[PDB]
Amino acid sequence: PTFTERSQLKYARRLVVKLGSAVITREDNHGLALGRLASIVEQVAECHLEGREVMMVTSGAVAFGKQKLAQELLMSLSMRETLNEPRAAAAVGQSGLMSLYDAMFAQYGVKIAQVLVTKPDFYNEETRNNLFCTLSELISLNIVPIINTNDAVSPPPIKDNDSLSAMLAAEVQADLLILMSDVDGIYNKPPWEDGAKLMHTYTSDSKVKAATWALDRGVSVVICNGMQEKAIKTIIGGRKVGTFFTE
Amino acid sequence: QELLMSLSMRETL
Repeated sequence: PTFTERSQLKYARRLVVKLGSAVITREDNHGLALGRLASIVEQVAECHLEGREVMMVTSGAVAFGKQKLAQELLMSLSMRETLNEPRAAAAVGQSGLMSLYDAMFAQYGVKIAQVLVTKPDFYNEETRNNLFCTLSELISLNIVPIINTNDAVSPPPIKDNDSLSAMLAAEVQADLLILMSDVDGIYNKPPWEDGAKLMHTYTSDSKVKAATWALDRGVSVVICNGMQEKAIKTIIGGRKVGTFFTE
Repeated sequence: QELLMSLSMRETL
C-alpha cells in the first residue's frame, strides 16, 4: 500500500495491466473488439515508451479460438449436410492473439514476449523463482511480456486470470495493478437494486478477494471499466475512475 | 449433380 491517493498514481513505476475477456471479444461473438484492443495497446505502448515498465496479463484466448473453430467446422461439411472444446480453441486463439498483439505493438517499435504459465508453476519453488528471474530479465530489456495461462494442454488460490494477475503483481513487486474488468467499479449492491453508489476509495467477490490479497502485499489495486475510453491514461493521469484500493 | 452435391464445402471453393 505504498500509494494512498489518486494523485500519487503519476509516479507508478511498474504497473501490471490485466485485460479481461469482455474487453477483447464483442457481444456478437463475430470477431474482436479491435477498437478496444487497439486502444489499450496504444495506451500501453505510450505509457511504456515513457519510462514505466508495464507487463500485460492478457486473456480471452478461448473466445477467439471458438470463433476460428466454428468457422473451420462450417467450412468442412458436405454440401449434403449444409442444405439441412476448451483446448483446441485455446491453442488456435493463443496463436492468433499473439499474432495480432505482435503486429499492433511492432507498429510502435515495442517488442512482446509470449510467456505462458500453468498452475503447478506457482507451486514448485524452483520454477517460481526461475519465472521471477525470467520476468525481470524480460522487463529490464524493454520487452512487454504478455503473460497468459497454458490453456492448450492443461486448463486451470490461482483459479482465473485475475488471481494470477494479483500474484504476478505481488511477486514482481509492482506499484500499480489495473484490473480492467467489465463492470464500472464496485457498489454496495448490484445496480438493479437499492443503493447504487460507486466506491471510488475502498476502505477496510473473486475480484474483490484478489484485490484484497494484492493490497495486503505492497501493491495498489485499481478496478476499472474495460469498455471505457482512455482507461489507463486517466487511471494513471489521476482522474477518479474505477475504485481505488487502499487502507 | 450426383457427385458435386457430396463434396466438402472446402473442395468446391
